[PDB]
Amino acid sequence: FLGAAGSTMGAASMTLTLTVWGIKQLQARVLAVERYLRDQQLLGIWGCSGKLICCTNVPWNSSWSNRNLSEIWDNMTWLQWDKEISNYTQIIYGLLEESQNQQEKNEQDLLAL
Amino acid sequence: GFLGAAGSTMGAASMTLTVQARNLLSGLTVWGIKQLQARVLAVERYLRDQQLLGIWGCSGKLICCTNVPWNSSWSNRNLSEIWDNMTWLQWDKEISNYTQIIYGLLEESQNQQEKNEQD
Amino acid sequence: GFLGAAGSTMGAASMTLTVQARNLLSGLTVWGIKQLQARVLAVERYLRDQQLLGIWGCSGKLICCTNVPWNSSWSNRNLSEIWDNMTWLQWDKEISNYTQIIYGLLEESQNQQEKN
Amino acid sequence: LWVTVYYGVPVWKDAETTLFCASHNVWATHACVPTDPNPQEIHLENVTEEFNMWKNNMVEQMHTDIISLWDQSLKPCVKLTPLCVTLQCTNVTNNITDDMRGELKNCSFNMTTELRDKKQKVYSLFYRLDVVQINNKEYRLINCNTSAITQACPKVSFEPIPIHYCAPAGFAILKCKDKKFNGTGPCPSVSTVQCTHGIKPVVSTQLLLNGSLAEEEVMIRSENITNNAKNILVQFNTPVQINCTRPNNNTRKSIRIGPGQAFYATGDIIGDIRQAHCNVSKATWNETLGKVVKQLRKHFGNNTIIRFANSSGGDLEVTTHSFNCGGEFFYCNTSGLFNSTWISNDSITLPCRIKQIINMWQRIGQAMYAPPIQGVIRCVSNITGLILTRDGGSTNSTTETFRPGGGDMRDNWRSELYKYKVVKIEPLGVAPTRCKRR
Amino acid sequence: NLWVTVYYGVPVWKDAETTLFCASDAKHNVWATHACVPTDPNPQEIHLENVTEEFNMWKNNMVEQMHTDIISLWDQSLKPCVKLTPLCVTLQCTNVTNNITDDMRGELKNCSFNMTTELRDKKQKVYSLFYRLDVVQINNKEYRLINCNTSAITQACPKVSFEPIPIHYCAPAGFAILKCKDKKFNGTGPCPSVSTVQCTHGIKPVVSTQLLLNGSLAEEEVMIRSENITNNAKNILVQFNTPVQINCTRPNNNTRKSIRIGPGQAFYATGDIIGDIRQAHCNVSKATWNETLGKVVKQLRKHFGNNTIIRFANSSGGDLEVTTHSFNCGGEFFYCNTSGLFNSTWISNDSITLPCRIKQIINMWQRIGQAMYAPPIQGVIRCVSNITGLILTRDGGSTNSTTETFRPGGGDMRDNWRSELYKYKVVKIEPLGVAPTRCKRR
Ligand SMILES: *[C@@H]1O[C@H](CO)[C@@H](O[C@@H]2O[C@H](CO)[C@@H](O[C@@H]3O[C@H](CO)[C@@H](O)[C@H](O[C@H]4O[C@H](CO)[C@@H](O)[C@H](O)[C@@H]4O)[C@@H]3O)[C@H](O)[C@H]2NC(C)=O)[C@H](O)[C@H]1NC(C)=O
Ligand SMILES: *[C@@H]1O[C@H](CO)[C@@H](O[C@@H]2O[C@H](CO)[C@@H](O[C@@H]3O[C@H](CO)[C@@H](O)[C@H](O[C@H]4O[C@H](CO)[C@@H](O)[C@H](O)[C@@H]4O)[C@@H]3O)[C@H](O)[C@H]2NC(C)=O)[C@H](O)[C@H]1NC(C)=O
Ligand SMILES: *[C@@H]1O[C@H](CO)[C@@H](O[C@@H]2O[C@H](CO)[C@@H](O)[C@H](O)[C@H]2NC(C)=O)[C@H](O)[C@H]1NC(C)=O
Ligand SMILES: *[C@@H]1O[C@H](CO)[C@@H](O[C@@H]2O[C@H](CO)[C@@H](O)[C@H](O)[C@H]2NC(C)=O)[C@H](O)[C@H]1NC(C)=O
Ligand SMILES: *[C@@H]1O[C@H](CO)[C@@H](O[C@@H]2O[C@H](CO)[C@@H](O)[C@H](O)[C@H]2NC(C)=O)[C@H](O)[C@H]1NC(C)=O
Ligand SMILES: *[C@@H]1O[C@H](CO)[C@@H](O[C@@H]2O[C@H](CO)[C@@H](O)[C@H](O)[C@H]2NC(C)=O)[C@H](O)[C@H]1NC(C)=O
Ligand SMILES: *[C@@H]1O[C@H](CO)[C@@H](O[C@@H]2O[C@H](CO)[C@@H](O)[C@H](O)[C@H]2NC(C)=O)[C@H](O)[C@H]1NC(C)=O
Ligand SMILES: *[C@@H]1O[C@H](CO)[C@@H](O[C@@H]2O[C@H](CO)[C@@H](O)[C@H](O)[C@H]2NC(C)=O)[C@H](O)[C@H]1NC(C)=O
Ligand SMILES: *[C@@H]1O[C@H](CO)[C@@H](O[C@@H]2O[C@H](CO)[C@@H](O)[C@H](O)[C@H]2NC(C)=O)[C@H](O)[C@H]1NC(C)=O
Ligand SMILES: *[C@@H]1O[C@H](CO)[C@@H](O[C@@H]2O[C@H](CO)[C@@H](O)[C@H](O)[C@H]2NC(C)=O)[C@H](O)[C@H]1NC(C)=O
Ligand SMILES: *[C@@H]1O[C@H](CO)[C@@H](O)[C@H](O)[C@H]1NC(C)=O
Ligand SMILES: *[C@@H]1O[C@H](CO)[C@@H](O)[C@H](O)[C@H]1NC(C)=O
Ligand SMILES: *[C@@H]1O[C@H](CO)[C@@H](O)[C@H](O)[C@H]1NC(C)=O
Ligand SMILES: *[C@@H]1O[C@H](CO)[C@@H](O)[C@H](O)[C@H]1NC(C)=O
Ligand SMILES: *[C@@H]1O[C@H](CO)[C@@H](O)[C@H](O)[C@H]1NC(C)=O
Ligand SMILES: *[C@@H]1O[C@H](CO)[C@@H](O)[C@H](O)[C@H]1NC(C)=O
Ligand SMILES: *[C@@H]1O[C@H](CO)[C@@H](O)[C@H](O)[C@H]1NC(C)=O
Ligand SMILES: *[C@@H]1O[C@H](CO)[C@@H](O)[C@H](O)[C@H]1NC(C)=O
Ligand SMILES: *[C@@H]1O[C@H](CO)[C@@H](O)[C@H](O)[C@H]1NC(C)=O
Ligand SMILES: *[C@@H]1O[C@H](CO)[C@@H](O)[C@H](O)[C@H]1NC(C)=O
Ligand SMILES: *[C@@H]1O[C@H](CO)[C@@H](O)[C@H](O)[C@H]1NC(C)=O
Ligand SMILES: *[C@@H]1O[C@H](CO)[C@@H](O)[C@H](O)[C@H]1NC(C)=O
Ligand SMILES: *[C@@H]1O[C@H](CO)[C@@H](O)[C@H](O)[C@H]1NC(C)=O
Ligand SMILES: *[C@@H]1O[C@H](CO)[C@@H](O)[C@H](O)[C@H]1NC(C)=O
Ligand SMILES: *[C@@H]1O[C@H](CO)[C@@H](O)[C@H](O)[C@H]1NC(C)=O
Ligand SMILES: *[C@@H]1O[C@H](CO)[C@@H](O)[C@H](O)[C@H]1NC(C)=O
Ligand SMILES: *[C@@H]1O[C@H](CO)[C@@H](O)[C@H](O)[C@H]1NC(C)=O
Ligand SMILES: *[C@@H]1O[C@H](CO)[C@@H](O)[C@H](O)[C@H]1NC(C)=O
Ligand SMILES: *[C@@H]1O[C@H](CO)[C@@H](O)[C@H](O)[C@H]1NC(C)=O
Ligand SMILES: *[C@@H]1O[C@H](CO)[C@@H](O)[C@H](O)[C@H]1NC(C)=O
Repeated sequence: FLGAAGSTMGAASMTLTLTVWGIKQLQARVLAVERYLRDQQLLGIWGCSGKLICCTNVPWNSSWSNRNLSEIWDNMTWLQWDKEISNYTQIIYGLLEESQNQQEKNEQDLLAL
Repeated sequence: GFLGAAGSTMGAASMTLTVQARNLLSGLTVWGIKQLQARVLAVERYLRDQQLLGIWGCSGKLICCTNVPWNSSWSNRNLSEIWDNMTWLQWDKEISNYTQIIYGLLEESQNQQEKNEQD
Repeated sequence: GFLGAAGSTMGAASMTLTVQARNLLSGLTVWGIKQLQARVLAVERYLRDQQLLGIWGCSGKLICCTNVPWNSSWSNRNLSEIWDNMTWLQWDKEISNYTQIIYGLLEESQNQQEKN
Repeated sequence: LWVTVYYGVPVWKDAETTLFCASHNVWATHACVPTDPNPQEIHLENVTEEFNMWKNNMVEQMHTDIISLWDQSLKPCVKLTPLCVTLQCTNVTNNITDDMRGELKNCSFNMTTELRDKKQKVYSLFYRLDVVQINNKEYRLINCNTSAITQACPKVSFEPIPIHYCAPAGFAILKCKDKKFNGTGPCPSVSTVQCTHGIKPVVSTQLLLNGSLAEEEVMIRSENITNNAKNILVQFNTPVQINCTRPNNNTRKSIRIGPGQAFYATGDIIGDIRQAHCNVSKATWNETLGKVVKQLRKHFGNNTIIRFANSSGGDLEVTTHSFNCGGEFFYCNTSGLFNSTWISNDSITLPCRIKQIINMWQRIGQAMYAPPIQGVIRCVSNITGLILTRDGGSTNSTTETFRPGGGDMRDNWRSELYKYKVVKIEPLGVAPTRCKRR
Repeated sequence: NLWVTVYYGVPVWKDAETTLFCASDAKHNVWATHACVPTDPNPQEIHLENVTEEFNMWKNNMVEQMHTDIISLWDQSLKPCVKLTPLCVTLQCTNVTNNITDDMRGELKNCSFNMTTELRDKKQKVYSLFYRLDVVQINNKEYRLINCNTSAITQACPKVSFEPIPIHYCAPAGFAILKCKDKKFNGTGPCPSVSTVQCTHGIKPVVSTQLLLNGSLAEEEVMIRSENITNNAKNILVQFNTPVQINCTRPNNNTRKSIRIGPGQAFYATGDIIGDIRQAHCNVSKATWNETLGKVVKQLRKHFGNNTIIRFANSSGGDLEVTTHSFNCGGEFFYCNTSGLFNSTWISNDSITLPCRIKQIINMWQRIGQAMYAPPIQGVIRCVSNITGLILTRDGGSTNSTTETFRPGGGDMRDNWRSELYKYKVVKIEPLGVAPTRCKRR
C-alpha cells in the first residue's frame, strides 16, 4: 500500500495491484462507499472496466507534455507527473468519454448489417 | 452541457449519453440530516439502475443489443419517424404503457442465454 | 415467487436465480436511524458480494463456470442424485466447512488464466 | 467435475436484525411506513424448519419499541411538580354503599396560580390507593418520595392499534403453518411472508385479551413442563366474553396551575356511587376449564386431581387482573374464577378497584397521572388465553394446583409471536458440475 | 425484423418531490447559513432549446419545504435562551408623561414589581418600561403581561440576528431544477423557454404582511397572478416593475438594563429614554405611489372590463398582524397603519406618512402557546427597504356591480415565498430507454 511512492513511474507500473462516535462511524462508511462507486463509474464510462492498465484510442497531444518517453518512465515519480498534467486532466477525461461513445455507436453499426 | 440535447432528435441525442451518465452519482441540525439521506438515496438509485442493466446482460455498456424481437402491438411506426422525427421525451410518453413487459422479456431472455451457454 | 424453489431440487432451482437476485436491493425519531443504518448495511453487503464475484472473474453473470477441479475430499456424491435428489439447503450444510479454502482457489486460478 | 458458481441460490441462516413497522395515539402508527394493500405470501414445499418460541428476538424488539413509544408520548405533557403538597382529606359520604366505605376521599389543598404572587384553595376526589396518610387527617400523594408524576395528555387515546413488523432487504420472515405446533421443534408446513399480521399490544395480567384463538384444540405451552419455575401459556379454542363497567357519573374540573398549564381534577359524582365490576358467564367458564383440564392431563397422568386456586402474595398488579378499559385502569379480583377442583344463566362477578397514579413496565422513577374520564364507561372484550403457574408440591403429591400468574409483559407478546422467525439470505453457492471454462 | 435496444443516459425526466438542501455564500443568525454547503462562484445554467414544459405556481412542494424549514430554524434558534417564567407577577404601572407628544400619550407604562434574585431566599424591587399592547389591566392600577394566561414567554437570545440572508436551494444527484425564462408567464401553463439549474438564486426569507419587501421585480410589465381570478376568496399577488422606497424609523433613544433573575440568567429591561418621546413612522413618496397604482389599475383592467372603475380601500377586521403592515427593522417589530396608501378611486415632493406601533411580545406563524420576548434595542433605529409587490383581495360585489374594490391582505407566509419560487420546478431523471433497431445480439 503506497509502497512505490518514491520509485520511478515504470517501476511503479509493475505493482499496481446518537452518540459522538456512532455518528462519526456512519459518515466514514458512506464516504467509502461513495468513493468506490465514483471510481468504478469513471472507469466504466471509458471502457476500462475490469482492468488495471487500460489502452485507449485517444492520441497524446504534445501541448500536454512534450518530454520523451525516457524522461517520463525512467526519471519521474507519479507525484512529480501529477504536478505537470494537473491542468489538463478534465480535457483528457472528456476526450476519453467521447471516444468510448463513438466506439459503442460503431459496434452498433457493425451489428446492424 | 447537462440535458442540453433534451430537444434534439433521438439520433442526435444518442451521442451524448456520457454527459448524462456522469451526472447521476455526484453531480444533528436542520441542514445536517437533509444532506446525508440525499447521498444514500442517490447511491441506492444508482445501484438499482446498475443491477437492472446487469441482469439483462448489458453490464458496463451504454448501448446494448438484445435478442427480444420488437412486438408490433407496442408500436407500428417505421424507423424513419422515430430516430429523425421524434425526441426521447416524446418517445417515452407513447411506450410508457408497455415498459414492464419488455423488462420481463429481457430478464427471461438473458437468464435463458446464460443457462444454455453454461450447458 | 420469492424463495419459491427452496424445496425443489438443485436442478430446478437454477432457473429462478433472478427472482432472488432482484430482491436483495429493494425490499431523529424512534424509526429514524433504524432505517438509515440498515440501508447502508444492505448496500455494503451487496457491494461486498459484487466485489467477491469480481475477484473470480464472474462479474455480470448468474451462472459462472470455473476451471478449479472438484477434489474428491469435500463430497463423494455423484453428479446424478446431487441435482435430482438433493436441495440447496441440504447441500450447504455438507460443504460448509470447505467453503473458505475454495474461495482461495477460485481466486488464484483466475489470475493464472489471465497470466497465461 | 468442476466448481460452478451460482448467485441467487435459496439458502438462509438464522440471524438478528431490526424490523420496522407497517401500519392522536400513544403508538405512532401514522409515522410507521404504510402497509402493502396486497398480502404477499409464498408457501414453501418439502421443507421443514426448526422453531424456538422461547428464544425469539422479535419479542425483545417489540418490548423495547413499546416502552420507548410510551416514554416518547409523555414528553410534551404537563409535569405535576406542584402537586406534591400536604392535603387535608375527609371521607366521602352522601349516598355511598356498603362495599364503597373508604374508597373515595375529598382532599383540599393550596395551589399555585398563573400569577407568581397569589395562591388558590382547591379540592379534588382521590382514590384510597393513591394517597398515603402522614402525621381530620392529612395525606400526600403516594409518589412524592420516589418519582415525579406527569399528567397524561387527555387528547391521546390508550386503545391499541394493530402493528405489522417487516423485515429489511436481504432478510426474510418464515411462518410455521402447522395447526398443532407447540412452539418448539421441527415444523413441516412452512411459508414465507413479508410482514407479520396485525398484532395489538394489549397490556394485561393473568388473562390474555383481544388476541388470537387456536384453530382446532386448546394449546398448552411451556419451556419445561416438568419445571415449576416456568409460566404455562394456555391458548383457547373459543373466546370468553367479559363485560367490565364502572357505574359512576364523573365530572372533570380544570385548574390553571401555571401560565399555560392545567390540572384535570375530579369534581362530584352526579347521582349514586357504586362499585366497578366485571361479569363473565358460568357455563362457558365451566366448559373452558373442562377443556383446559382435559388438555392438561396429557402431561400429568390421567388420574391426578387438578385444582385451581387463586393467587398468593405480591404487589397489587400481580395478584389482580389488571387492565385498562377506555382510559381508566382496572384491577379486578379473580378468586371466583380460579377456585375449583376436578377429580380423575347465572354470572360470575369480579369486583374491581381503580387507580390514577400508574407505574408501567415495572420501572421505579417514572409515574403517570391518568385524568378522570367523564360519564360512565363500558367495554367488552374476549378472553383468549391464560397464564398459569404451578407450585412445587413434594412428598408424593397426587394433587396438582395451578394458579394465575404474570407481571412481565414479554409473555404477552410471546403468545402472538410464536409462529415467526427471521432469517438472512445467503445467495452465493458453489456446486460440482460437468462443464468447464474455456 | 426489429429488436429491442437499451440506452443508458437518455435525456428524459418526470415530476418528483425530494429533499432539497441549502447552500449559502461563504455567525449568529437565525437561519444557520454557516452549516449550509458553500455555493460555487459561477452557476452552471444550461438553456434547453426546442422543449416546452408545464408549470404550476399553486401546487409546488418547494413552498411547503421552505415554510417547514423556516419554522424549524426559528424554533431551533430559541431553545438555549432564557425562560421568563418568574415575570408573570402583578405589576404596579403608572402613565409615562415626561417630554411626550399628544399622539404618544397613554402608550408607555412605568411598571414596578418584585423579582427573584440569584439567592433563592431573597427578593428585589425593580421597574421597567412597557408598551400598552403588552399589558392587561387586572383588578395606581395593577397590570400583568399579555401572555400570563395563554403561554410562557422565552427571551430571545440577544446575540442572534434577525437579518435575512440569501439562501440557495439545491437538488440531489439524479435530480434537476427546471427554470422558466419567459417574461409574460403568470405562473401556470406551458413555458416555451426553459433552462436547467442545480440551485435556485438567492432568496431572502423576509417576514411581512400586506407588502412584499426586498424581493425581485418584473422585467417588462406589472404582473397580476391569482390561482382563480374570478373567485374572490383567492389572494392576488402583484409584482412591480420598479421598486418603491420606504423609510421607517423609531426616533426614541432607548436604554437597556440588565436584571439578574437567577444564577446565570439575565432579563433585559428598558430603562429611561434620553430626550423627548415621539412616534415611530414610515414615509413613502406620493408621485411614485400614484404611478405604481396607475400601472396596477391599467394591468388589472385586462381581467374585469374595459370600462369598470377601480377603487382601493383599507383592511377590515382581524388581529393587529393582518390589519396592519407588519415588519421588523432589525430587532424591533413594527405594525404600521397603511390607510393612506389604499385610499383612491380611478374611472375610465410631498410624502405619505404611516404611523406605526411597536410590540415586544410576539406570536409568530399564527401559533398559540409559544410566545417570545424581544429585548430592547439601544439607540435610534432606521431601515430602508424596497416595496416590490402587493397581496390584494377583492370584495364580492353582487347585484350588478360596476365597481370593483381591492383591499390589502396577507397573514399566511406561504404566499410570501410563493412569489419567489414561481419559476422553478423539481424533476427526476430517468436515464434508461428502449428503442427498436435492426441490431441483433450475436
Ligand atoms: C378489546 O376490543 C374491544 C373492541 O375493539 C374494545 O372495546 C372498545 O373500546 C373502545 C375504547 O374504550 C371503545 O371506543 C369508545 O367508545 C365510545 C363510543 O364511541 C366512546 O366512549 C369513545 O369515543 C370517545 O373517546 C375517544 C377516545 O379516543 C375519542 O377519540 C372520541 O372522540 C370520543 O371522545 C370511543 O369510541 C369501543 O366502543 C369499544 N368497543 C366495544 C365493541 O365495546 C376493548 O376495550 C378491548 N379490550 C381491551 C382490554 O383493550
Ligand atoms: C431590506 O434591505 C435593506 C438593505 O440591506 C435592509 O436595511 C438594513 O438593515 C440592517 C439591519 O438593521 C442594517 O444593518 C445595521 O446597520 C447599523 C449600522 O451598521 C447597525 O445598527 C447594525 O449593527 C448592529 O446590529 C447588528 C445586529 O445584527 C450587530 O451584529 C452589530 O454588531 C451592531 O450591533 C447593523 O449593521 C443595514 O444598515 C440596513 N441597510 C440600509 C441600506 O439601510 C432592510 O432592513 C431590509 N428590509 C427588511 C424588511 O428586512
Ligand atoms: C368535598 O368537600 C367540599 C368542600 O371542601 C364540598 O363542596 C362544598 O359543599 C358545601 C355543602 O354542599 C357547599 O356549601 C360548598 O359551596 C361546596 N364548596 C366549597 C368550595 O366549599 C363537596 O361537596 C365535597 N364533595 C363530596 C363528594 O363530599
Ligand atoms: C353484571 O351482573 C349483575 C348481576 O346480574 C348485573 O346487576 C344487575 O343489573 C340489573 C340492571 O341491568 C339490575 O336490575 C339487577 O338488580 C342487578 N343485579 C344485582 C344482583 O345487583 C350487572 O348489571 C351486570 N353488569 C354488566 C356490566 O353486565
Ligand atoms: C377476592 O375475593 C375473595 C372472595 O371472593 C376475598 O376473600 C374474602 O375476603 C374477605 C375479607 O375481605 C373475608 O372475610 C372472606 O372470608 C373471604 N372469602 C373467602 C371465600 O375466602 C379476597 O380477599 C379478595 N381478594 C382481595 C380483596 O385481594
Ligand atoms: C419610572 O419610575 C421610576 C421609579 O419607579 C422613576 O425613577 C425614579 O425617578 C425619581 C425622580 O427622578 C428619582 O428620585 C428616583 O431615584 C428614580 N428611581 C427610583 C428607583 O425610584 C423613573 O424616572 C420613571 N420613569 C419615567 C420615564 O417616568
Ligand atoms: C386570556 O385573557 C384575555 C384577556 O382577559 C382573554 O381575552 C378576553 O376573552 C374574553 C372571553 O370571554 C372576551 O370576552 C374578551 O373580550 C377578551 N379580551 C380581549 C382584550 O381580547 C382571553 O380569552 C384569555 N384566554 C384564555 C385562554 O382564557
Ligand atoms: C432597491 O432598489 C434599488 C433601486 O433599483 C436598488 O439599487 C440598485 O442596486 C443595483 C445593484 O447593486 C445597482 O447596480 C443600481 O445602481 C442601484 N440603483 C440605484 C438607483 O442606485 C437596490 O438594489 C434594491 N434593493 C435593495 C435591497 O435595496
Ligand atoms: C418622514 O417625513 C416627515 C414629514 O416630512 C419627516 O418629519 C420632518 O422631519 C424634519 C427633519 O428631518 C423636521 O424638520 C420636520 O419638522 C418634520 N416634519 C413634520 C411634519 O414633523 C420625517 O423626518 C421623515 N422620516 C423619515 C424616517 O424619513
Ligand atoms: C389609520 O389611520 C387613519 C388616518 O390616517 C385612521 O382613520 C382616522 O381615525 C380617527 C380615529 O382613530 C378618526 O378620528 C379619523 O376621522 C379617521 N380618519 C379618516 C380619514 O377616516 C384609522 O383609524 C387608523 N387605523 C387604525 C387606528 O386602526
Ligand atoms: C496550471 O494552472 C495554474 C492556474 O492557472 C497555473 O498557475 C500553472 O502555471 C499551470 N501550469 C501549467 C503547467 O500550465
Ligand atoms: C432545435 O430545433 C431546430 C429546428 O428543428 C434544430 O435545427 C436545432 O438543432 C434544434 N436544437 C437542439 C439544441 O436540439
Ligand atoms: C374515615 O376514614 C378512615 C380511614 O380509612 C376509616 O378508617 C374510618 O372508618 C372512616 N370514618 C368515618 C367516620 O367516616
Ligand atoms: C393553605 O393555606 C392556608 C392559608 O395560609 C392555611 O391555613 C392552610 O393550612 C393551608 N393548607 C391546606 C388547606 O391544606
Ligand atoms: C416512600 O414512602 C412509602 C410510604 O411510606 C414507603 O413505603 C417507601 O419505602 C418510601 N420510598 C422510599 C424510596 O423511601
Ligand atoms: C413440543 O413437541 C416437541 C416435539 O415436536 C417436544 O420435544 C417438546 O417437548 C414439546 N413441548 C412441550 C411438550 O412442552
Ligand atoms: C371476540 O369474539 C367474537 C365472537 O367470536 C368475535 O366476533 C370478535 O371479533 C372477537 N374480537 C373482538 C375484539 O371483539
Ligand atoms: C426440566 O426440569 C427438570 C426438573 O427441574 C430438569 O431435571 C430438566 O433438566 C429440565 N430440562 C431441561 C431440558 O433443562
Ligand atoms: C351524568 O350526569 C349528567 C349531568 O346531569 C347527565 O347529563 C348525563 O346524562 C349523566 N350520565 C348518565 C346518566 O349516564
Ligand atoms: C355481556 O354483554 C353483552 C352485551 O354487550 C351481553 O349480550 C352478554 O350476555 C354479556 N355477557 C355476560 C357474561 O354477562
Ligand atoms: C385467595 O383466597 C384466600 C381464601 O379465600 C384469601 O384469603 C386470599 O386473600 C385470596 N388472595 C387473593 C390474592 O385473592
Ligand atoms: C370457592 O368454591 C367453594 C366451593 O363451592 C365456595 O364455597 C366458595 O365460596 C368459593 N369462593 C369464592 C366464590 O370466592
Ligand atoms: C412587592 O412586595 C412588597 C412587600 O411585600 C409589597 O408591598 C408590594 O405590593 C409588592 N409588589 C409590587 C411592588 O408590585
Ligand atoms: C396564464 O396564461 C395562460 C396562457 O399561457 C392562460 O391559459 C392562463 O389562464 C393565464 N392565467 C391567468 C390569466 O390567471
Ligand atoms: C442617545 O443618548 C446617548 C447617551 O446620552 C447619546 O450618546 C446619543 O448620542 C443619543 N442618540 C441620539 C441623540 O440620537
Ligand atoms: C428615504 O431616505 C433616503 C435616504 O436614505 C432618501 O434619499 C429618500 O428620498 C427617502 N425617501 C422618502 C420617500 O422619504
Ligand atoms: C394621482 O393621479 C390621479 C389621476 O390623474 C389624480 O386624480 C390624483 O390627484 C393623483 N394623486 C396625487 C397627485 O397625489
Ligand atoms: C380596453 O381599452 C383599451 C384602451 O387602450 C384597449 O387597448 C383594450 O383592448 C380594451 N379592452 C377590450 C377591448 O377588451
Ligand atoms: C379603515 O378606514 C376607516 C375609515 O377611514 C377606519 O374607520 C377604519 O378603522 C380603518 N381600518 C383599519 C383596519 O385601519
Ligand atoms: C382618503 O381620501 C379622501 C379623499 O382625498 C380624504 O378626504 C381622506 O381623508 C382620506 N383618508 C385617509 C387619508 O385616511
